[PDB]
Amino acid sequence: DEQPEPRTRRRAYLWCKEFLPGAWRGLREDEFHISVIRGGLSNMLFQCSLPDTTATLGDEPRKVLLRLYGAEAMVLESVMFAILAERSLGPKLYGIFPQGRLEQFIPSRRLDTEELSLPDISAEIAEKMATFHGMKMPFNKEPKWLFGTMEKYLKEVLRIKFTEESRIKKLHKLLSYNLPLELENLRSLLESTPSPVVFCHNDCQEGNILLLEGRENSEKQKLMLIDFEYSSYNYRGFDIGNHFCEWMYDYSYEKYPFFRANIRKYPTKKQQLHFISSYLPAFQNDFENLSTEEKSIIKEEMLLEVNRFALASHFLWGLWSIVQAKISSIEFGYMDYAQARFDAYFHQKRKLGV
Amino acid sequence: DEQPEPRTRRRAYLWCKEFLPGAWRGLREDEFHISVIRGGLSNMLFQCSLPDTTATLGDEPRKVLLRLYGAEAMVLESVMFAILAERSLGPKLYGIFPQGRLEQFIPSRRLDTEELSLPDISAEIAEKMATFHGMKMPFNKEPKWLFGTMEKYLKEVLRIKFTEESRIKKLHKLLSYNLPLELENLRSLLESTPSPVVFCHNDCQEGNILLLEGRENSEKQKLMLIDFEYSSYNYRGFDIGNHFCEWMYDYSYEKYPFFRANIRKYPTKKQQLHFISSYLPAFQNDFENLSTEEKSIIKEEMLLEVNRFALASHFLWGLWSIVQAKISSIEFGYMDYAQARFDAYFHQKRKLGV
Ligand SMILES: CN(C)c1cc[n+](Cc2ccc(CCc3ccccc3)cc2)cc1
Ligand SMILES: CN(C)c1cc[n+](Cc2ccc(CCc3ccccc3)cc2)cc1
Repeated sequence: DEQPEPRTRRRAYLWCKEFLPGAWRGLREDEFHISVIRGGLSNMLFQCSLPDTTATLGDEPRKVLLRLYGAEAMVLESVMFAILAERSLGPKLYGIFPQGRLEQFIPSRRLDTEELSLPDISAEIAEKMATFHGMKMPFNKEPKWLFGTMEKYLKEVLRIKFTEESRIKKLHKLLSYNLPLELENLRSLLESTPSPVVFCHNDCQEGNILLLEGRENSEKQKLMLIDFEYSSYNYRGFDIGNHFCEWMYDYSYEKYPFFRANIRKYPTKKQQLHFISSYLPAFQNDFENLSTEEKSIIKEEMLLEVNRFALASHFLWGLWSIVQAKISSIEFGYMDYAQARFDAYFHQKRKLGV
Repeated sequence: DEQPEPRTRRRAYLWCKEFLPGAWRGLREDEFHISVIRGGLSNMLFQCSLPDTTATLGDEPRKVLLRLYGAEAMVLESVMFAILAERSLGPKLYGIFPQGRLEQFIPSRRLDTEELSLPDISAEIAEKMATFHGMKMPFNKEPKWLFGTMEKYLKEVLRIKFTEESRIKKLHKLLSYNLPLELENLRSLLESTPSPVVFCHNDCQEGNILLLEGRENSEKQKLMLIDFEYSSYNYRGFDIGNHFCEWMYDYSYEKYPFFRANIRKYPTKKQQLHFISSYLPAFQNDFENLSTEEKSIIKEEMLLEVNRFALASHFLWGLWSIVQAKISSIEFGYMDYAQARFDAYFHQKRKLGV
């Protein structure tokens, strides 16, 4: 039950006392409870609560989450969060300030990688993503995010000068593929792959899906998608393809390189069909009322769409991870992860016949 | 029908084409229509529209408002605007970017000063303000805004060194009252005046109230309150008192000092009672079900509350206007307006016996 630094405790007390109504407003510092949920250098998370012996005066929360950012993007992220809260699609927003946010506390745990393949879990994720994709949001709707970001990362990657031997070697191998040309071949494939532009999460992995406390044995409505900070208008195929890729990566491994990758855990076509069978009628209202024939065509075209876009998940996050090897202050086997994504990229490309 | 600068036209075209869906996305520059609604140095407003010969593809707007800011506050204002849009309490928000916003276009005109006293108009304003005051918003709830802002302004005002003769003279007269002491006497009065802390508009004047096109002959729901940028948690008495003060000031006068002030146009007690009779049951659900006796007590206490807080509208905006005389690039008789507010302050104080 980790306690924050006295400085952080006092700042948290003041934020809660000033931004939250009812019993919070008259709270004494020596009555304030706070514990560290997640440490680190950025997005530190704390649980803040009233004393058990303090009654609420109205409908103020008894417990809240404090997010500290640490050490235009701010405007967009804050507006998006506020909008998703209003629409009941994310945690409520209780307070916003230069240093962080006070959010609704949602009793829950995160999903584990293996849970992504449970049929009921996968069905709900599909429904939740289809819902998220229907959001109208006040952001640029031109789908420049995917290749814009890949181009940016590629430029950064080409110019990295490592000083450490193993990183120099792994980088040389990764750049030996001719990434500018390969990126262009990917662009060509994806340009011939129709995929609607929708508000995408862009990071639908197990670590960003809450299993809601007390709902674990309920068939539906037991999940919440969170951590929208990378969301943007983007190709629908990317969001689904990226999710499918996440079946293969477990980030909870406690030893170096602090992840495991398993190509054999990518969803089978049967599993993908189960997922898209839940996605489609959640995204397109009267989908169920189409002929078995037209449903099957729509499903077949979507399978090809999402599996082609899955290549962009590998390519983008592969480049991303090389960049983190250069710039990150967090411990993780970034170069080995990069190699794993590019290995998966070529394996997938082969299976596609592309 | 004023046209913007070619540079502004092109930027507006690009914002509309990228942030708005359907027919907007394929629009050609030579088809784009834009006209200036309001010029100036900051918050320039433009109307943007599709050609009459272009059909919409879905439910995209045919016409929008572009606001350009010109030359933490940004985060808070943008979040507030997004939240009020979600709740149907302001215009929809279609796009947000560093330079401005794309908003819903609301066919309307602003109210004139004399229209504030029409019984049906005043009743609706009361209902709209009571609604606004029920908003829960993710902002600091400590009511430091009123005297915080007055202290800030007073400090600035004391140190102004004008070079122009008439401004030097008018300032000396305004500071002759001993404003630090008078501010403290006001604080003392208001500390003894209970007033709930609510989300306040802080600027409920005729220029910020839309009369909705086609609703002009409807008894109810013909107005919208807009221009929330000065909104904050604050004493309810201030928002209502400030509105009452606005009955006296007409900002449409075309000759120097570009406003008229008339002490005799302040609402009578009968008129104030009509306003609060609409406010209370809009703010407190089952108010109508209280005894005539308890309703009358609540009305009497509110009359005293709002009329005491009206003194703070005079004092705050009086100081504000002195500051604008020093710093503003807009033409207006700021020193004469300041004198008018302080004249009203003392007149009101006398009538209160305070
Ligand atoms: C920026 N963005 C939306 C993404 C970046 C990377 N990825 C893939 C990914 C996800 C998680 C990780 C693990 C991060 C981590 C680092 C240190 C300890 C534990 C986890 C690595 C790569 C998906 C989306
Ligand atoms: C910052 N704030 C919420 C306020 C500031 C001033 N006032 C009173 C007020 C309102 C309008 C004006 C007129 C502004 C104006 C300036 C030049 C041309 C036309 C109007 C002056 C004073 C109310 C609220």
